[PDB]
This record gives sequence, C-alpha cells and structure tokens, in this order.
Amino acid sequence: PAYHSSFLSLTDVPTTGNIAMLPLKTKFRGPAYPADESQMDIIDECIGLFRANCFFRNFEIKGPADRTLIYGTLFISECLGRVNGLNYRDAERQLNSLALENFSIPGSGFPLNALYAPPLSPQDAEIMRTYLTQFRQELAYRLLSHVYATEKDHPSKWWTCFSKRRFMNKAL
Amino acid sequence: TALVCDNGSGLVKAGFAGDDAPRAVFPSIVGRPRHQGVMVGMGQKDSYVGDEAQSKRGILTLKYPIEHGIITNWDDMEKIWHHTFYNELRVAPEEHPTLLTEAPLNPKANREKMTQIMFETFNVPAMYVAIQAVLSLYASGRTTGIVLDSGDGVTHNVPIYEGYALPHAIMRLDLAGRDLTDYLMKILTERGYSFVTTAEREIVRDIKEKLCYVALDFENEMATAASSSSLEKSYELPDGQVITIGNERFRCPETLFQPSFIGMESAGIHETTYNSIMKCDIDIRKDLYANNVMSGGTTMYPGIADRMQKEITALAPSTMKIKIIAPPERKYSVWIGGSILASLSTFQQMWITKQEYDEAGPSIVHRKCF
Amino acid sequence: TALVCDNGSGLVKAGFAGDDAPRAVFPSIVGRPRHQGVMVGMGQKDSYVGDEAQSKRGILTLKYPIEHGIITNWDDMEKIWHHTFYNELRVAPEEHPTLLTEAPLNPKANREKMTQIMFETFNVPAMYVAIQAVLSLYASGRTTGIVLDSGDGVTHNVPIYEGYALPHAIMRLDLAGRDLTDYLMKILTERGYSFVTTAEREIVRDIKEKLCYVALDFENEMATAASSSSLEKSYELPDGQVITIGNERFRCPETLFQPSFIGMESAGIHETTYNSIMKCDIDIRKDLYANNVMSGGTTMYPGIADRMQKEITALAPSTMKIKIIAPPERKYSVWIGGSILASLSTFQQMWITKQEYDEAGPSIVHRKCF
Amino acid sequence: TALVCDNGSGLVKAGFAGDDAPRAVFPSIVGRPRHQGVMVGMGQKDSYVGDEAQSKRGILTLKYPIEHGIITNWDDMEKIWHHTFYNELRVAPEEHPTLLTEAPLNPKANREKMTQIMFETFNVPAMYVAIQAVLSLYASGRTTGIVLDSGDGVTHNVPIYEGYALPHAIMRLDLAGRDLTDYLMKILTERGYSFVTTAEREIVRDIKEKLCYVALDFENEMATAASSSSLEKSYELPDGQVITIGNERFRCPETLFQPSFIGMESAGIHETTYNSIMKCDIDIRKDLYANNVMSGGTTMYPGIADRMQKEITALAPSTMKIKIIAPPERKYSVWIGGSILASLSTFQQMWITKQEYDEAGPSIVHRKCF
Ligand SMILES: Nc1ncnc2c1ncn2[C@@H]1O[C@H](COP(=O)(O)OP(=O)(O)O)[C@@H](O)[C@H]1O
Ligand SMILES: Nc1ncnc2c1ncn2[C@@H]1O[C@H](COP(=O)(O)OP(=O)(O)O)[C@@H](O)[C@H]1O
Ligand SMILES: Nc1ncnc2c1ncn2[C@@H]1O[C@H](COP(=O)(O)OP(=O)(O)O)[C@@H](O)[C@H]1O
Ligand code: BEF
Ligand code: BEF
Ligand code: BEF
Ligand SMILES: [Mg+2]
Ligand SMILES: [Mg+2]
Ligand SMILES: [Mg+2]
Repeated sequence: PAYHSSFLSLTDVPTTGNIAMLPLKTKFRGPAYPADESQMDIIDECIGLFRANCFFRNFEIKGPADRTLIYGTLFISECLGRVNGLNYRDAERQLNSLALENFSIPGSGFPLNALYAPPLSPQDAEIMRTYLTQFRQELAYRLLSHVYATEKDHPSKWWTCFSKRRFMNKAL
Repeated sequence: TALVCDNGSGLVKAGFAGDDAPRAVFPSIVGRPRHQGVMVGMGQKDSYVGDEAQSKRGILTLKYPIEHGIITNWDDMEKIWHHTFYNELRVAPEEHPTLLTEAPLNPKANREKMTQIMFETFNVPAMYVAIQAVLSLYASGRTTGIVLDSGDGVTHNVPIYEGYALPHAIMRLDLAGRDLTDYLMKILTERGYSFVTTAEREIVRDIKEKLCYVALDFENEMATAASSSSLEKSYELPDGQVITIGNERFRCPETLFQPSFIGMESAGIHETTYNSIMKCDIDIRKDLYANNVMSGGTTMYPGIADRMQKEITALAPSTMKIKIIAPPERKYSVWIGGSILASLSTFQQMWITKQEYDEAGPSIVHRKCF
Repeated sequence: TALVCDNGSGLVKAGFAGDDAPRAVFPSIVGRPRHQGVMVGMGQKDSYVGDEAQSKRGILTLKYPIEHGIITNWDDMEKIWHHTFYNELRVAPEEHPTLLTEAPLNPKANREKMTQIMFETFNVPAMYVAIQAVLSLYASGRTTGIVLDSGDGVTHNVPIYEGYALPHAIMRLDLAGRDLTDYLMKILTERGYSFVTTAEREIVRDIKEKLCYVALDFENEMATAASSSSLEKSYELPDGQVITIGNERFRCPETLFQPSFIGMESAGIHETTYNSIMKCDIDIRKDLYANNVMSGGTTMYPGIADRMQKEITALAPSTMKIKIIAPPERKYSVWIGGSILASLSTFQQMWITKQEYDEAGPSIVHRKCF
Repeated sequence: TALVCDNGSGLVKAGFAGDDAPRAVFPSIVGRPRHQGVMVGMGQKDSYVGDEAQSKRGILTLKYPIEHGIITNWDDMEKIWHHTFYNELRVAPEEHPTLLTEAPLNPKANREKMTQIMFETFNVPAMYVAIQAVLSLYASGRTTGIVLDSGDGVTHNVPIYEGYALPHAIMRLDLAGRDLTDYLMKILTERGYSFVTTAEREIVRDIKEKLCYVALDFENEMATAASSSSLEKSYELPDGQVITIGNERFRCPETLFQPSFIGMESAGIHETTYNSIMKCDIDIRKDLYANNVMSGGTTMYPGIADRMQKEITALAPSTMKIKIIAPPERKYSVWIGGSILASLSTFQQMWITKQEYDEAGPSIVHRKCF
C-alpha cells in the first residue's frame, strides 16, 4: 500500500474541477486559503511522501485531496528533472520559471485526463489555473529548501536521484 | 502595481503596467524665465516643466534634459521624474516598482545614475531598465524581427530572432526628430522665414508634426515642386502671421535617408537597416526582411513605410519578399511594450529590488538587467 | 515489435522492425544557443535536437555528438536517443527491444557505453548491436557480397561469403560525407563565397546533396568544365542570393576516389574495395566481384555506380564480370536491413536481455554481439 | 631589380628586393571629399591617397579598397598601385618585376584580376603572387613552423614543414585589426565617448595601437580593473580634449581569443593554432609546437606572445616545450620575406613573364603560383 493524503479525511474543503483547494502556507499570490504556520499543509505532506510514493506502482485515489497530492507528486518529479547541477541561486529562478510557464490543466495535453474532472465552467478554469500556479510555485520553493538543505551550491544526491523515478510511470 | 516610464528624449510617456496606453504624455522639457519678471507675486516660480513650460514658451528658455538618449542635466532630469510621480501620475514612487527605457550603445554611467536616483531619492521598491528597441517587439506581439526605432534624439536598429537579440548587429544613429527640427529651422531661411529662439524651436516642431511628409521618389518630388504650386501648404504662427511651404515639406524628412544634408557621413535609415540585417547570421535574414518593425514618433511621416519598402527592395535580392510593419500606435509602441513586459508573470522575479541594491550599489544594474 | 535505431553520425534513422522504411529520419545534431536571450518567456529551451535544431540554426552552435562513427559526447548523445524515442517515435523505450548498429573497427568502450545507456538510462528490455555493413547485405537480398557502406562520418567494406564474414579483410576508412562537406567549404572559398559557421556548414551540405555528381572520367570532365557553360548551375540561399558553381560540383565527390585532395594518404573507395576482395581467399573472389553492394547516403551521387564499376573493372582481371549493386533506397539500406534482421525468428534468441545485462555487466556485448 | 609589394588590407608595404625594410609604408586608403569646396585655389584635388588622405581626413570619407584581404573596389585599387609606383617609389614599372602577396583561401578571381592589372596596365616585365604566410617563414630564417599571421583584414595559420606546406591544415579566420578597431568603437561608447565617421575610425585605430594590450589572464584583469588603479590610462584626441580608458584597453584585443565578443562562432587564435597543429601529421606536431611564428601588426599588442604561450600550453600535451617566436620586426616580416624570396638565385624561374601571359591569358597565375 502506497501513502495517501491525510486531507482525504477533511470535508467541506473548496474544490475546482475535482482538485481540492487545500489550505496552504505561502508568500505567492493566488486563491489558496492561509494554513496554520505551525501545521503540515498539503505541500509539507506532498514533499514528505514523494520519496516513498514514487516507488509504488498501484495507487487507488480516495477523493479530491489525493487528486491534489498526485499533481504535487508529479510536479516534484519535474522539479528534480530540472534541478541537476544548479547552484541554489539559479535553481530558485529556474524552478520558479518552470512553475510559472504555460501548462495544461485537467480537461485540456494533460496526462491523467481520464481521472481528473474538467473545469465546471469557463470561470472554473481560471480559479483552477490561479490555484495550480500558486501551488506549484510554493511546491518548487519548498522542495528547494530540502534538496539544498546541507550545502547551497550542489543539489543533495539523496534528493536528485529520484529525477529518473516517475510516479506510477506517469509524468506532466 | 508597477509603473512604466518611457523617459524619452522629446516626450515623457508614463502609465501603469497593464494599461493599454500611457496615462501621461508630455514634453521632456525644463525651463527658466528669460526676462526681468518685475511684477512679482502673481504665482511665478523659479522654473517650469512639461506642459506648463510648453504653455509659457515665449517667456522661457527651454532645456531638454536628455541629449541623444543621454541625460545631459541631472537636476532637470530628477525634476521631470519628480513631476511624473507628484503631478502627472500623483502616486508614491516608494509604493510602485518602476520600469525604465534606454537606447542601446549608451554610457554605463547613465544607467548607474538613473539607478542611483531611483533607490537613493525616489526610494523605489524595485526597478528595471530595458533596451527600448526590444519593447517594440512586445507591443507588436512577435518573437522575431528587426526593429527600426526613431525617437526625438536617437534612431536605432535591433535584430531579434526567435527571442534572442543579436548584439553585434545592433546599431544606432544620432539623428532623429530633434535634428530634423534643427534642419527645418535652417531651411525655412531659404524662403526668408526666420526662427532662432528656444520657443520658436517648438513652433518649427509643431510645423514638422503636420506639414512634413516622405517622398516616395525624391528627384520626382523635387522636379514637380520646382515646376508646380500644387504640393505647397500653408500654416499660421501664434503671433498671427502666416507661412507657405513647398519642396522644404519633404526635403526635411529626406535627411533620414540622406544624412549628408546635415553634414553627417553615416548612411540613411534604409541602408543602415539593410546593413543591420546583413550583419546577422545568413539563415535569419529571410525572417528579418519579413518583419521590419517601425517604432518611435519620428517613424510617423506620411509615406515613410512606402519609401522604406521601396528602398530596401532595391538593396535586398528580388527573389524574396520584404515588408515594413508600421502600426497606427507607432508613437507609443515602446511604452505599450513596457506595459506588456511589466505585466508578465515570469518577469516578476527580474525586478532589481532595493534589498539587492544595498550590498552592490548602482553596479548591479549591468548584470541583473541586460 | 522491436525498435531499429541506426544512430548514424549524420542522420538518426529510426523506426520499427518489419516496417517498410525508417519513420524518424533527422540530423544527428544537438544545437545550443549562442546569443543574448533577451525576451522573457517566449518558449525558450536550453538546447534543441534534430529537425528542431536544423530549423532554428541561425542562432545555434550546431554540434554532432558523434564523429567518424564514434560517440564523442555522451551527454548530448543521450539527448538524441531521448528525442528519438519520446519525441520522434513517441514510444516508451522500456517496452521495446532496440536493435542498434555500429561501424566495424570501433573502440570497445563505444559499444559498452552504448549498451550501458540503453539498459541504465532508457531502461530497454533487450538490445543488440549489429555491424552496419552486415545489415546492408540483408537489405540487398543476399548472403554473399562486399558491402561498401559510406555515411556522414565513416566508409567501410565487409566481405561476406555464404554468410561467413572474413574479418581479416574488413577495411575501414575515416572519410565520408562530412569530409566532402568540409572540402566543399574549402573549394567554394575559391570561387567567391565564404561559409564558416556550424550553421553555414548545413547550407553547403544542402548544396552537396543536390548540385554534386561523380564524373565518369575526372581529368576530361575538368577540361570540359574549364571550356563550356553546360556543367555550371546555381542554388538560392536562405538570404535569397544566388550561388553559381561549376567544376566544384564533381571535384567534391572525387575526394572519395582521390583522398589525396583532403591531405589523406589512402586508397580511394574503388581501390579500398579491391584491397578487401584481394585479402579474401581465392575461391570466393568471383562471387564478391559480382556482388559489390553500395550503401549509405554518401553513395547517392549521380553516376557513382557507373564510376565505381569503371574503376573496379580496371583493377580487377579483365577475365571476369564486375557488378555494383546500387538500389534507389540505398539511402536507408542499413536501417532496412536491421528491420529485416530484428524480425527473423532466430534473432529473438540473440538479444542481450535486461536480466542478463544486470547479472553480467556491460562487457556482455563483447561476448554476444560478435 | 625586383619590386616587392605587400597588398595589406590596412597598410601597403612596398620596396625593392634586398632592401632591409619597406621604402613605403602607408595606409591602404583612397579618400574623397564630401563638402561644397567653395574655395577656388585651395590646392584641392578630385581624390586623395595614402598619407595625403590620412592627413587631409577631416574633409574626406575614407574608403579601404580591400575587405578581409579581398579587393572589393578595383577602380580605386589600381589608383593605389599607381600612387605606389609613380609617387611613393618613383619608378617605371616596365623596368622592374613585382612580387605581390595574397592571403590563402582567397577568391581566385582576385588573383586573376590582380595579374591582369599588372600586365595590361602597368606592363610589368614579370610577376608572382606568394602566399602571405610563406614569406613570413623566410623572414624568420626558418623552414619548419606554423605561421600565425594577422593583419588589418585577415588572420591565418599555415603549418609548413621542411618547405612543404600542408594545404589541408591551412586555417583562415576573417577577424583582424579592423574588427578589433570596430569593436573598440563599439565599447568606447560605454564611457560615453562616440566615434562614427570614417575619419573617427582612424582616431580609434590610433588609440588601439598604443593604449590596448593583451591580458595574460582576462577574468583576473577584469577583477583587477574593477577597482580604479594603474589599469586606466589617458589619451589626447586631435580635438585637444583628453579621454580615459580602463578595461576597454584589454577587452579590445581579447576578441582575438574570444571571437564571440564580435558574435563570431569561431575559435580564437589559440584554438585556431592548436586545431591547425592537430590536423597535421603526427610526427611533425612536435616541431610545429617548437616553431610557432607570429607576424602582422595585430600580433604586436604587449603580452600577446606571452599569453599565446600560456594558452597553447593549456591545449597541447604537457610533456614538451612550446615556443612561440615573436620577432621584434614582425610589423613587416611578410614584406621582409618577399625581399628575401625575390632575391634568391633559385627564384628567377618562378616569375610569370609578360611573354607567357601573352600566350596563356591570366589563368597562368594559378598554374605558376599554387
Ligand atoms: N506624426 C508625426 N510625424 C512625424 N513626426 C512626429 C509626429 N508626431 C510626433 N513627431 C516627432 O516624434 C518625436 C518624438 O518621438 P518619441 O518616440 O516620443 O521620441 P522619444 O521617445 O525619444 O522622446 C518628436 O521629435 C516629434 O517631433
Ligand atoms: N543525394 C545525396 N547526394 C550526396 N550526398 C548525400 C545525398 N543524400 C545524402 N547524402 C549525404 O549522406 C550523409 C548521410 O548519410 P547516412 O547514410 O545517413 O550517414 P550516416 O549513417 O553516417 O548518418 C550526409 O553527408 C548527406 O549529406
Ligand atoms: N603596435 C601595434 N599594436 C597593435 N596593433 C597594431 C600595432 N601597430 C599596428 N597595428 C594594427 O595592425 C593592423 C596593420 O597590420 P598589417 O600587418 O600592416 O596589416 P596588413 O598587412 O594586412 O595591411 C592595423 O589594424 C593596425 O592598427
Ligand atoms: F529618447 Be528618444 F527615443 F529619442
Ligand atoms: F555514421 Be555514418 F554511418 F557515417
Ligand atoms: F591584409 Be592584412 F594581412 F590583414
Ligand atoms: Mg524615444
Ligand atoms: Mg551510416
Ligand atoms: Mg597583411
């Protein structure tokens, strides 16, 4: 059994397509509601689980918090695909550029388009894009504090070697 | 919200990021009164700027603070920046990160003091300086092409291909609207009309703005104007007297195509555009001839696109197709491009912040900007 | 199905075994940008591969990761294999065996690193590394002959009788289409035209591919081009201008028959073929002489089969018939032959398998692929 | 007695054979007036040449009739040769055979038009066209070496051993003293000085010759110049105003080692040397590394021979001496070489005679000279 999100037990959380707009700790501009600064929000969960969840090859999705965790678990693999050989001062800028560049949302090019509900309206697509850009900017910034933990000029190999690993053999 | 200030040689243009045109446009001018001023206390002041200076021009000495895209007087320039923030936009600059424009091939000290004044005196949160040519590609909505930008003080070319500029193929020419205004103010003397004062400079500019046009064939327009009155036009001066103008009405803008008229050696805007294409790599030239992006207020004479397309077609090999791209919004396309750039979500990590000016001084600008 | 991936030094040729002809043919090039990347966003990439590089080349330093059939630059060769599988064939390589190829008399380490990258990076389920001039003989419908393969980087002969190769009689020559391209730049320089950059090297390759041909009698062709208009013709560059050429059209291919032109001491391709036949045992030589097989893109010059038959018939004893076999699809015959081989039912016993690589290490290719 | 005349892209260098130094050393320039010329009896003439053009330059546009060692303007080139013989040397050309010079890898129409002008118009008794580098080896008193020659218009390597040149290992690079002058006109802008007329190109060339020098270690010299110090030096213009330059002194000639400063996708002079040596046959490389010979005015920057010794030592294998000979007379050593070659008692069989040109036409120049 792979590790599912803690937030699938949460209820009446806001939703877009069928992503969960889970509480977030961040500085980036966007629609995600502030988390408690003392608590693990979905990005501390997604970074904590990623290195275990990308070895499994069979993952049942319980609800919209797992659909969110999967998008995070896939975007960590894109970031570790980018980061090889960078200085932290370059990696911040390269992975923010990766986070902000134009991407396909579910319902548009998207790999898991079989499992994610398309946006409910022309307006739901914008609240989805402005969430997923805020999410993946924070996810990149948070990840970099782990991969450049002990030394600031060389990505720690214990994080970089998952760049070949690929959650359930899917990628963005 | 960011400010975009296209701080030009002849006109300031300013507005917020994401506005579709400048909220302010005014003469890039500062002036001091030229007379005894004996009737004191009716609201006189030590110096005048922008539209106020332009409105009182007859009693003023008028100084442009920029010469050929270089700041030639810093006190006058920071008076204009002060006037943009506290009279024309009416915003705290210390709450608005600011995008600034410069010509390519410029003194490094200009960009440094322009940076220093923003962090030391206007206390701005963050700031950026863009080479004003590449803003014309943002306004034109294209990744590729050769700009020709002709301002008040400078005319310059920049080839770009698929997002990369060719900085060896860039070139500039210190001839634009100012030097054409000087030349018109000279050649009207051939008809016996006379203009000499820093006020009368603006009257001749205001004539050049509406009478003047570009000949499609200069020897034909010369021969026809030398044998008919039908090309002549007339205009009235503020003092009440009237003038009538003939071949002078196109012999002025012809200086862009023949700089030897003002005693310059370097070649006209068609030849320099073609040489800037020929200085690029062999493969990109096909796309550059298809994307000659005109820009800046001196590129707005009637007929200039038709003349430019005729001239470059005589230089380039005829077995390919050459086009001039010249939108109605030409005059503002630098500022419009800066408004687009300042709106990009990927650009927001490129603003140079005071929190990296402090440990680096003005010198950061050359490595962080361009 | 199994992939057949003939990663030649000038073109990758890739597709599926039992398919008619290669479905992914593109330059064996990685391009990297060489200019000021000024426009933020814009879809920019740190490097470009294959036809994506070839079409952008006016701003790129194009470099082939492979030289004389030897991989020189593995960090870019992985980039070409990744482009081949995921962008050009759009497969997952972990699902299909790959038949690769290499030229004979290569380094041992070339063959090792090429198996290691297929199993450890591309995670391939099984693979094999055929000799290119064996594959070209399947594509001829034969089991005896002497394949002259010549590509972009290497020319080689492999004599075969009754399906036995005679490995003592294999000839390699490190001269092919890239040396003829570099020589065409050295002689085009003499008429008036300079080509210098890695991008301009592709313009002259695109001249070589359609203006050049092999003279049947070079010393009389040379006198005919020096006395008539008929041998001269012209080509139109990306910059629209025209290039006219004459004796350069056949002096370029002639380097194959006279390697002294590019400073090499060697036999030409005709005498290299005869020196391979004359190394073989005396009873097989008749069946090699009647089955010379041309292959690879450097054998596509108009008139090369007529010239090759002339020069070999002068070296060979006049008592016996010479045939040069030169199909119109000889442009791809090494891929065509790998697509036969990878579909023969005994071949499915010959692959290096993933499990067998994991247990044996990368030296397994030396004790399974020859 | 024989004449020797080096057709240098920047200076004509001419004299008799056996003289110790050139009699005439003057700019390869034709000048024409660009002003109204109202003053009757000013001593004015329709066109100017050499030092008369250089001294009168304020009223002139200056035209170099050679670009990159290729004559681009024949009608003005025969004006320079006429000035050379009749005004500068004061000789009848019908009394003296002429040794002329040409850089390698050069449009052979140049060589034909040149010999045609000598025989048809100057009626010279006999003449020859030496390779520009092979003369440089004679002046060194040497017979094995790699000649790195770099003038005003061209830079080239000729590797030569026991008097046999390796024509396949000859390498030419169209980057020289003008490209450094024009890059200096570009980067002098960063201080806010400006130079744009052809007369001002000569003022920047006169700066380049005495202010610029080659950094031994470019990044460390940049980091040393980043603090104001003994790096910066004054120069006084013909205008009587002073200018000061800092790291512009060594960014100037660093372009020889980094052609990407002028946007060229080519190796610097160090890798162009090492690539020429590594194209040579394996036994001669030791003797080429031991006998590298510099020539031409662009090899005269302070520190260039020292920095070349440092760069070739970093490319070549470490066991062996590397010795770049930099003669103090290397300003003229091509002409010194011509003064030796035309004087040797074995050479008189090699002149093209007027009597065999009158049979063969101009194409004899190839069959005799290379
Ligand atoms: N319609 C026009 N036709 C020709 N010249 C014009 C026209 N409108 C304005 N000008 C000229 O435009 C110039 C200003 O162009 P601009 O791009 O704003 O220059 P800058 O940015 O450098 O201040 C002035 O010299 C003015 O005389
Ligand atoms: N029509 C042609 N005429 C001459 N040369 C050709 C022709 N077609 C292809 N070539 C040359 O063949 C070479 C590529 O051949 P190829 O067999 O694919 O080589 P490789 O296997 O080493 O990649 C290139 O040098 C190319 O220019
Ligand atoms: N002392 C010097 N230091 C550096 N460059 C020099 C020096 N003297 C002359 N040059 C430059 O070398 C070039 C002239 O070299 P020369 O050998 O005469 O070239 P060419 O033979 O092709 O005419 C000019 O660009 C000139 O400014
Ligand atoms: F400053 Be403007 F562009 F001349
Ligand atoms: F690599 Be190709 F076969 F020359
Ligand atoms: F013509 Be010089 F040798 F550059
Ligand atoms: Mg402007
Ligand atoms: Mg091949
Ligand atoms: Mg010279």
